[PDB]
Amino acid sequence: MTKTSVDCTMYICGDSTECSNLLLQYGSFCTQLNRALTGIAVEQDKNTQ
Amino acid sequence: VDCALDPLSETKCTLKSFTVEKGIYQTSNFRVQPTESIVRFPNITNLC
Repeated sequence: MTKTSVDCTMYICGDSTECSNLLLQYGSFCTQLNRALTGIAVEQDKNTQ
Repeated sequence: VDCALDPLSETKCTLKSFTVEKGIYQTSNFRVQPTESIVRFPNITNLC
């Protein structure tokens, strides 16, 4: 399936100083999501290979 | 290791390990901050 990579900081907070600090407080929620999506993306090609 | 010293240096900061193995890593997401602000308006500019 199409490798979908979506950055969670940009989606959650659109160019806002206020939004970034509060997002940092949750603690890698953004970060955890990227691995799952990046892992999926690699697998789609890995699957192809 | 400084986070923002180098493209290489930045990679380490995200990885959080001093030695980085071969591969491709994504450090940060880049956008371009707006240079100016613009207002398109109706000048009537009437007092209340």
